[PDB]
Amino acid sequence: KTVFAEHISDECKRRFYKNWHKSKKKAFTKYCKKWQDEDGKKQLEKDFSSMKKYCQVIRVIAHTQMRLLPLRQKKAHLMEIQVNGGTVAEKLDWARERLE
Amino acid sequence: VFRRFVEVGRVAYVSFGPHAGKLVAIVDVIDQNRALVDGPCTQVRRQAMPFKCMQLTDFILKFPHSAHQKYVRQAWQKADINTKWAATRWAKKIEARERKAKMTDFDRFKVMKAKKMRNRIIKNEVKKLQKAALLKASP
Amino acid sequence: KQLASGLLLVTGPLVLNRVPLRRTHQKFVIATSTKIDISNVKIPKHLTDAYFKKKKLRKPRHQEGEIFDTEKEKYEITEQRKIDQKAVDSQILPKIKAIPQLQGYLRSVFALTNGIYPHKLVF
Amino acid sequence: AALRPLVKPKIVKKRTKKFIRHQSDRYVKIKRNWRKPRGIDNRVRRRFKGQILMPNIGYGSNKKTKHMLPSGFRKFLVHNVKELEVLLMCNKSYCAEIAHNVSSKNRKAIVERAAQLAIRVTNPNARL
Amino acid sequence: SGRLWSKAIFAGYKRGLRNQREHTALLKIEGVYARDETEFYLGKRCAYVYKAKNNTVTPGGKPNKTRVIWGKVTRAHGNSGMVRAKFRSNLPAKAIGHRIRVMLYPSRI
Amino acid sequence: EVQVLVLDGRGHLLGRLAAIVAKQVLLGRKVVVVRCEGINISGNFYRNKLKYLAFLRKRMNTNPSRGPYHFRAPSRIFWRTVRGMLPHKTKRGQAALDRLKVFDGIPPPYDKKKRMVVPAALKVVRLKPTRKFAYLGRLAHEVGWKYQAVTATLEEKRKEKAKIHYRKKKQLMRLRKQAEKNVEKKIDKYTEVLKTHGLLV
RNA sequence: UGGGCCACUUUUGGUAAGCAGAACUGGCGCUGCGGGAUGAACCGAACGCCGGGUUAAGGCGCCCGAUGCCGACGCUCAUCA
RNA sequence: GGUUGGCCUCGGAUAGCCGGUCCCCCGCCGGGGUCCGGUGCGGAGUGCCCUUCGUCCUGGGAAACGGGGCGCGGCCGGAGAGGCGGCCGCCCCCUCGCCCGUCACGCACCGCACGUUCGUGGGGAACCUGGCGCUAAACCAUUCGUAGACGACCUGCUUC
Ligand SMILES: [Mg+2]
Ligand SMILES: [Mg+2]
Ligand SMILES: [Mg+2]
Ligand SMILES: [Mg+2]
Ligand SMILES: [Mg+2]
Ligand SMILES: [Mg+2]
Ligand SMILES: [Mg+2]
Ligand SMILES: [Mg+2]
Ligand SMILES: [Mg+2]
Ligand SMILES: [Mg+2]
Ligand SMILES: [Mg+2]
Ligand SMILES: [Mg+2]
Ligand SMILES: [Mg+2]
Ligand SMILES: [Mg+2]
Repeated sequence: KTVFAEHISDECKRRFYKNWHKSKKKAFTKYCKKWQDEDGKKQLEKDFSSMKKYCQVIRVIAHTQMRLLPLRQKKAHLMEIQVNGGTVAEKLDWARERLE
Repeated sequence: VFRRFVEVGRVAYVSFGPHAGKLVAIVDVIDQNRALVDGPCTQVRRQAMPFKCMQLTDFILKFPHSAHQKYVRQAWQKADINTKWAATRWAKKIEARERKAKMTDFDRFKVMKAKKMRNRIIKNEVKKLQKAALLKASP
Repeated sequence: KQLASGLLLVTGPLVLNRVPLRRTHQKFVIATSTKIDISNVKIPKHLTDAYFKKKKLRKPRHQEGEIFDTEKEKYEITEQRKIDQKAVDSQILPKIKAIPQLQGYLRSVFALTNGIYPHKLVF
Repeated sequence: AALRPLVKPKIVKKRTKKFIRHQSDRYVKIKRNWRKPRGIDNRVRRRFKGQILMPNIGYGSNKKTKHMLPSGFRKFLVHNVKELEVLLMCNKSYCAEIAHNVSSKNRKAIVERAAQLAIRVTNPNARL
Repeated sequence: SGRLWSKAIFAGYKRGLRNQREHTALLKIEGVYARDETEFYLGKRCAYVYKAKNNTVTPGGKPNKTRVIWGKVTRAHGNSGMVRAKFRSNLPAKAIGHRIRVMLYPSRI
Repeated sequence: EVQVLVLDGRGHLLGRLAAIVAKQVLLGRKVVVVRCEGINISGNFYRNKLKYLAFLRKRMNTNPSRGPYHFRAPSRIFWRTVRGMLPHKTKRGQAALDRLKVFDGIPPPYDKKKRMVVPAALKVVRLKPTRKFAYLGRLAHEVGWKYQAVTATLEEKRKEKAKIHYRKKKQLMRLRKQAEKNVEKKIDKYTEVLKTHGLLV
């Protein structure tokens, strides 16, 4: 299961599109609404507990910030980074508190 | 472990072969594979039969090895095997399998009706037993 | 009884399984080992093959068929046949009620399930 | 309806598919017409299994039903009314059929003559 | 209101190793696995029932897509069930491993 | 039989079970073989491992990418043995081959199903007791298989769930026995009818 | 037609040869079919087009028809069987 | 185009197995030792479970604590491919169905095949019909040079 944070940066959202100029940048727009409505949190809380109960290796999705680089590219780079060193329960909250 | 052995006087049940379903007393043993057998009261004349056909029972007759037909018979009649067996639960289960095969179409129908209702009563009671066992409120 | 043309004269006890006085072929039946002593029964004499032979109507004086014969599609159960059926069954029904659950057996149909096989069944 | 033959025996054909020439499929220069393969290494001539069959006398049809049309009759080519008259006294085992060159107006008279002579025509409607 | 036919299966034609005789077919009847058990079926009529695209006429019913190739059991084929049967026309090779019905028709029981 | 025939691969000889499965799959009869890591092979482990290592050496030298594909999971090893016993290069053989599904462990459409057993291919009846054999799970593990450890943990967890189910099945059987004792005066005439016809000794 | 070749046995030269040369019979050449996985010659058997039955030689785990016999008695473990 | 009831599961040993119980120990269920049975496996896959002609009078038995409602709502369990299974509250009916009897009826289609299921099957367009929802990208063209024979690939393109 994959869980994303609300308020995903625009440079991160640029990675999901092959043509930013012609798009209307709707990626993850219906997803972040579930972080705010009451139904969605119980969906996300249950999604975290199931990941805590059933998973063995968990990774965080991190992106770099183009706006601080001298390159012409504004499109961020995505990568899963494996979280090592602990029980799955205690590395799940470690990634939660570092979300966003 | 190893409750029943092949000895002189051991009664064996013949599973397959010309004398399938017959009882037989081991009179002697030859060459590790065959055995001199004799059913005098079960219509199996003295001959050699392999150990593969036999299935040993718990009955043992006390007569000397390679004794004659008359001595094996008198040992068979005294402490009669025909009544201890058949009225043993192995044999009466063999009988049950026999009458199940010869069950006719009408008998199969009457069995189905009784079995439908035999179960219906048992199913209902188990449901009563489970519910009457469910009221448990003890800390 | 068996008819003079080799066809078997069977009845379902029409009340039981809805099989009237009707011929059947010896070769397309199965003889179950269940019997009723129908000795001392009076099967009427006029129950021969000519009695049971199929009838026809078409076609009187009509050769080119453009107006269709919109009748006789209902084969009529003649009042005679109802009487012979009543006579036979009334003197065969009590003999069936005598042995237990023969009426229920006759009401049921034979079938093969995903278990039993015909070469193993005893009939 | 139509004129029935004198007798209608069951026509038995030992082979219905045509005998095609060896390698006629691989080429357009080789026609389907049968040619006996006189090749030293030919596998059809040697009669290997699974190869093209060679026609021989064993496939011959029964004397009784040979040349019979699929309806109890044997053909006879007629070109005018006079050739029709010769089939008057067979009338039950031979059927006339009109040659292709016979004109539309002439073959109308052949068809009318055969109808009153009880002669069966295999192509009674061929210019209309 | 019942199956009323024993379920066989089409295993292939009677054959050598490199020669196959399609005019007879070998059937595997369920529940029979010895030659002595095949005597019951040794004359029973068998059917290969299949569907197609065009409706065909149906005896005693309205036309539908169901077709049948009729046949019958001729004799036993080798030491373990395995009836061999003759059909009115040689069965298609597509039917190998598919259902063949054994009808309990002409009965000697 | 129209249902899927599910065979438990534990205790079975590789080529004797494949012999049964190949013929069964050619006559229709979708076959599922689970627990392919419990399949046995006769002869000591070392000589069976050598046999696979020799198979590993069979390889198209000009381009190994096209050569023989040495599948390492026991289920794929078993599938290839059956493959080598079907006419897999004809439409009939491929169609028969697609009727066979092979698994390592028991995935959970089949863990809740009864599993058949083929005595004519079982190790206990086909091998003399004083003979060495090899486990397919260990042979595959030492030849390249990577999921022997995880399958063991998943198999063990499946066995704890099965014990709970067998706990209850014995519970509802003990209840049904006490029930049959409870209701006897109203069942006796029905039990006898079933008794005289073979059922219920 | 007057290039032959092969097999059993006999046999000459040669270390030997799927070599060279003889004797007898059979075969291939000129010949398809069943078996030996494959094969000019080996084993069976020679051939019009078909249906039924039965065999030969050879087989009957699966490929692949047939042992899915409750086959019989032994022998054998091979880290190149 | 197939098919012509289901089986919803211990682990296993094989020179041994299976079931049941009284006392010990594991935060009123599990594990040990006694004891009792069965073992050519009968708590049996050579097995078990459903079983279909349908109704109307008409009694005796099983039940009455019940069933069926894609009727509603909730809860719990299942992750190895969970695509599933289970449990409570509400509302509709009736003592209907299950066994043995009484009673008669149904197209009884005049001997005949492909009958009987899964099944409201899968796939593709199309009409009508109501309710609830959403308003996007890809490629080209243009740029880039972290790339490049050409394709491909990495990039940018009205807002702070
Ligand atoms: Mg021709
Ligand atoms: Mg051509
Ligand atoms: Mg040549
Ligand atoms: Mg012209
Ligand atoms: Mg690798
Ligand atoms: Mg010359
Ligand atoms: Mg020479
Ligand atoms: Mg010659
Ligand atoms: Mg020859
Ligand atoms: Mg050959
Ligand atoms: Mg060879
Ligand atoms: Mg022949
Ligand atoms: Mg062979
Ligand atoms: Mg075979």
